[PDB]
Amino acid sequence: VFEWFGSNESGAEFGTNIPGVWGTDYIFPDPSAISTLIDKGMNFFRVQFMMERLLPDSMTGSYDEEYLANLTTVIKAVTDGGAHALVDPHNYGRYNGEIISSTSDFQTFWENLAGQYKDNDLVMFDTNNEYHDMDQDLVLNLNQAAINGIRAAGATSQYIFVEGNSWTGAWTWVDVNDNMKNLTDPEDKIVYEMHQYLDSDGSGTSETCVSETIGKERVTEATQWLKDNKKVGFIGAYAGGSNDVCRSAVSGMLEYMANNTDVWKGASWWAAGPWWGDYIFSLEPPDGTAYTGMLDILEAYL
Ligand SMILES: OC[C@H]1O[C@@H](O[C@H]2[C@H](O)[C@@H](O)[C@H](O[C@H]3[C@H](O)[C@@H](O)[C@H](O[C@H]4[C@H](O)[C@@H](O)[C@H](O)O[C@@H]4CO)O[C@@H]3CO)O[C@@H]2CO)[C@H](O)[C@@H](O)[C@@H]1O
Ligand SMILES: *[C@@H]1O[C@H](CO)[C@@H](O)[C@H](O)[C@H]1NC(C)=O
Repeated sequence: VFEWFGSNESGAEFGTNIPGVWGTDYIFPDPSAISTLIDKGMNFFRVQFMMERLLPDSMTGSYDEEYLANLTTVIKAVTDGGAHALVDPHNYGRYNGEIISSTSDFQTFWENLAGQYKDNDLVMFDTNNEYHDMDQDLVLNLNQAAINGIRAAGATSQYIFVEGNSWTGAWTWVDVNDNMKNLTDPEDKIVYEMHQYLDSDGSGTSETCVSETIGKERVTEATQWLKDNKKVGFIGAYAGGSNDVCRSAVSGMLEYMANNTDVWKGASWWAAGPWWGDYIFSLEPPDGTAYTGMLDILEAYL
């Protein structure tokens, strides 16, 4: 049904201590859990990392090469298995607590990072996770700078996932992100990535979904925005509690998207990863709540 369909793999961005230490503060996704999701039919994994850990001096400085290697190990595990890996600096438009306002340093950051993966045609690049509370022109230029840096590295074959303001929410998209339609790419492989949760405030922090139909309701206008501006999109992060109302909401959002695959290239569940424990949305096999409680709904699209 969709071009791409799978899961986020979180953990490398975990914890409050920055840089912090592996095994205590954060961890990398587990290739064998990723293999199990691939065996279920998922062809897409969006792998979270923290910029401050990849780059402990400055945005344009030296890598922590052990952290980079680890990120690369997960990417090779995804791509070796034939799936696309979407590389997600999980940073909210910010670096070291401050809004990234230097388009130039951002462009440089993305040219270096894309340089690491330019030859892996199964890799995809997400410009940044959930920009918010920042100037809308800056968000536009930040995304263009990423595109420009990526292609300047010679990463010319890979799709580039761009995110908007208001936490790239689908439900607020037309209200704030209209200028994002002006992004250009010499290769023409821009995907508009939006997120959508189904609890009352859209924060994705409660199991309760507002209603059976709230998912469809929250992506309708964005769907129409994509059509009217002749772009394609993707739901990079979405979830609902393992309960009957949420199951219908999730089910119904995916069904509506499946009726509009001219614009929706697919979706990724928030989230899998080895340290979610009893997280309400965990899709980590063998016993994540979403893994046992929701996966059947997602398999209709696999
Ligand atoms: O650090 C070691 C310690 O970690 C505990 O695991 C914690 C993590 O420390 C913490 O980083 C992690 O934070 C999650 C948070 O719970 C989610 O609500 C949030 O999900 C957001 C997401 O970040 C947005 O971008 C997305 O789109 O919206 C979602 C939905 O709100 O994601 C962050 C991860 O980025 O939470 C873990 C708690 O479960 C371990 O439990 C502990 O044992 C370890 O010692
Ligand atoms: C990289 O992974 C290894 C485990 O394979 C670990 O010992 C190391 O601490 C990891 N991350 C970093 C930043 O070193």
